[PDB]
Amino acid sequence: KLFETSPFDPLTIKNNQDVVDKLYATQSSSIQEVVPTKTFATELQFGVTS
Amino acid sequence: YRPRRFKEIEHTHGYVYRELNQGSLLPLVDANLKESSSYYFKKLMSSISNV
Amino acid sequence: ACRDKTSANWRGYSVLVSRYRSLIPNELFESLRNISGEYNINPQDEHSFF
Amino acid sequence: ELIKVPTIPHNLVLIQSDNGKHALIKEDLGQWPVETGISLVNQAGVFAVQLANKLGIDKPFVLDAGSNYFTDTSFIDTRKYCTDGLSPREIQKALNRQRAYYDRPELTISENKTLLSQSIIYPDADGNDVSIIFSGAMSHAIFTYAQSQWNKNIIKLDDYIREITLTVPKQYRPRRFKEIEHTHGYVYRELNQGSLLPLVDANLKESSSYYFKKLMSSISNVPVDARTLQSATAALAADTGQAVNRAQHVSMLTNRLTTANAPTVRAITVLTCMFKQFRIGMTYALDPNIMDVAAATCMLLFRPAQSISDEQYRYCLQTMAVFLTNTTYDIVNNDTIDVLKMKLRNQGWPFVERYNAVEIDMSVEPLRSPGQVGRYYNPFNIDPLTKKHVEDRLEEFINQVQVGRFRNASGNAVGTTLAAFLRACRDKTSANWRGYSVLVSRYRSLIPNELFESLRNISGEYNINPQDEHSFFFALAQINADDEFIGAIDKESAEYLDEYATLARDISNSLTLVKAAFGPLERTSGSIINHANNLNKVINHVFADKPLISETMLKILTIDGTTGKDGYRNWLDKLVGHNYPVYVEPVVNIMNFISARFVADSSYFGYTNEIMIMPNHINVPVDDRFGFRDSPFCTSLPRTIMGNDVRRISYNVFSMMEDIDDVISEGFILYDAYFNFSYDIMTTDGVTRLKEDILIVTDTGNDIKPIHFYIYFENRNDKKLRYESKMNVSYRLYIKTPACLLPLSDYMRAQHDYVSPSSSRVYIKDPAVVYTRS
Repeated sequence: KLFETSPFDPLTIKNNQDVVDKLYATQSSSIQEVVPTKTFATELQFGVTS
Repeated sequence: YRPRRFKEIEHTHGYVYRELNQGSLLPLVDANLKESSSYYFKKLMSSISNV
Repeated sequence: ACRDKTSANWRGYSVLVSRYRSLIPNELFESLRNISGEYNINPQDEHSFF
Repeated sequence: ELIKVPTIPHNLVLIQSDNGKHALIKEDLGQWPVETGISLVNQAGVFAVQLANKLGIDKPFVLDAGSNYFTDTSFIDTRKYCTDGLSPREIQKALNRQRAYYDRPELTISENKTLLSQSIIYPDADGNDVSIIFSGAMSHAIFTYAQSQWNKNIIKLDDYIREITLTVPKQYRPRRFKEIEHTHGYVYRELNQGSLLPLVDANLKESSSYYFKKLMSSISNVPVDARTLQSATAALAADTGQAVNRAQHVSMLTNRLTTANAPTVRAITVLTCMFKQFRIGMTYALDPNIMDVAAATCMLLFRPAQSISDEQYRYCLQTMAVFLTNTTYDIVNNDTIDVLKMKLRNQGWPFVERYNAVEIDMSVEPLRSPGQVGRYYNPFNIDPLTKKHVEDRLEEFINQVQVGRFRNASGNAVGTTLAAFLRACRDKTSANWRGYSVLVSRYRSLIPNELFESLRNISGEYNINPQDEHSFFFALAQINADDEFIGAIDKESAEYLDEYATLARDISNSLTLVKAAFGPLERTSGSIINHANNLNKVINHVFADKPLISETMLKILTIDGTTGKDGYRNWLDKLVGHNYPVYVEPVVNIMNFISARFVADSSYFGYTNEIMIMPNHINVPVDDRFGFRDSPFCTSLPRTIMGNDVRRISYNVFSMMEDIDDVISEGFILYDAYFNFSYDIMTTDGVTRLKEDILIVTDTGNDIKPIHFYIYFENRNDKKLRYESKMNVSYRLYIKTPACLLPLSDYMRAQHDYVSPSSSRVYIKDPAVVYTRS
């Protein structure tokens, strides 16, 4: 078996964002290069609204 | 190494079906495996029993 | 302590790497030579491993 | 303890037919199953150990067969007839039966006297007894070789005393010996010294920790006589100006004088003065004070220069400069030794120099160091000749410190306090150096020169706190040697001797194992796999049943924290491909001899290297000396038969074959294998045939079944047996004639001589040449 847990099921997805979301859900099984944690932001701007 | 002998009847009147297509692994191999390499890595480490 | 432990238990890890290399086929290994990555390891994990 | 063997281990067996026409003599050494595809020398050694066990040869021994004799009734015959070996009466009876078959007259009186006097014991020139008896060739050769190898280590008592005369200490009482033990004393002692340097070099810190722990556990219990701490504190307080109302530096010095850890510092001092290089360091407080200066000065002045390292010297100088020279640690971090010395000397502080200790040579030779002279450092940097410190300006330096100004432009508080403390310490050391010198000498007599030059303190376990150092030098105790301490020390000396010998033996065994088992390593994988598997097999085998390695070696390897198997495995791996010399002990030579004779003379042990198979209708030259009917023995395998060469086939090719019928229709010589066989010589007459079939054919391959010959003797005029042999048996198997088989007619070749040493020799179990004092 190539994968102990499949990266994603090809039949379930319908667009590209579905692929992106599925990888984030199944990345726990994968041997991650950098494990996910709380993200740190360095730039943040708010534009005026209506 | 040489193969063992079958029965005499299977030698005089024996017929076997076979296929000669070895095949190739290129269709599976040829791809951008950047995203899918780590799952294969985990399966590879799970293949060999440790501890 | 780290030097003694590494000098005592290097043959086993070398043999393990040899077996893991023996598992992979040639075509897949040639394919995997195109990709590249970097692994981030926490200092505590490294010091515990050694 | 030598073992006196009372009887020669002959293995001759006389086999004679019921008719009595034929007789033969056989050597019984047993059948040993030998495998193929594996090396033969290893199996030869494995079998040689058991063969030596069978003959009573493996353990050290001497022969005591001289007294096994009797004398004849006739008054002329003064000869001593030996009772060992094949008795001449048996050969006489067999020959009489053989002559009874042929209708010849029985042996005459003169012939009987000639035969019955063949085995005899006669004296030799130097007093040994030579016994000539009927015995086999293999037993004779192996027994004689083992006798020589073990005799190589038996030496007269006077020679041994001469060899060990250099190492006897002066104080112990000489041991009187009985005059017999001087004229006829003999001792069995191995005199080769096995170097302990392999273990010490391979794992330095484990050995250092083990020896240091044992030595300090010994030293810590030395009785001492010490002045009261309160009395010394009162003396120092009176010397300076000490008052309870006002805070002072002398109060800081005298507020933390602890004698609790005095024995540990005493043991550390002995260790420093004992070994060639034993480093000790102190970690001072982050903010230095007068205690730190006192301790640093004490280390520099009274500890040996060899004990202090350059980094420790720099750290001590830095702390002193921080305290006394209005500076911080960050100022002098980049400063070197010379700058620190100049800075401290400019302010007037002269104690900025290390001082080399003065060596004293031991009166007697160090143990396990043949042809060498040992030395140890004198404690507290005091010259034994001058009976004072190495620095001859110490009083002037103390006066300089007294008159100097440190930490304050006006007022001599620090200078006076430090001068008083240093003067007190100097007086204590000058008074008490002698006992510490004696203790250092004695405890140096326990370690050899390899340990003296090799052992180092690298774990840093044995450090001294600054408070402990200044307290130890202020309230130095007088070392007192009691009788109980000396007796305990003698007991430990015996223990160390035994442990050193066991370590040497274990090292030699490990070197032999690592040379015989593991070969070179390579950068290729599969070689690493093979090495790992072989290492695991070796470790598992050596640790099973009785462990090969002694318990003390397991302790010293384990002291790090390993399981005992892991430490030995690591040490064995580290020893692969060494160049350390090793000594060939007598037992190794005996095993090598027996293994070589096992490889060469294969017929004695029930296996051959070529056999032949041919049909019954082809005549074959056979060894007809014995008289067997259809004898399966040939003097040598026929090179050519019926004018054509005999085909030779390897066992592998023969097994791989599929047309065995055509090649068996002519017969062939199988080789390239070790064919194990056995035979049962039956006294009666009958058909000579194998227990099992010659050959077995399987679809996988062809094999040769086990060979067990049923040998019967021959009566020529027997039509039934002749017809059965001619017609019933269709194929025959021929092997080379065993060398253990020997006809009765040529029995004189069984005569062999064994020499036994004189019975006047007396053996000393305890060759010690001296007695304990009390």
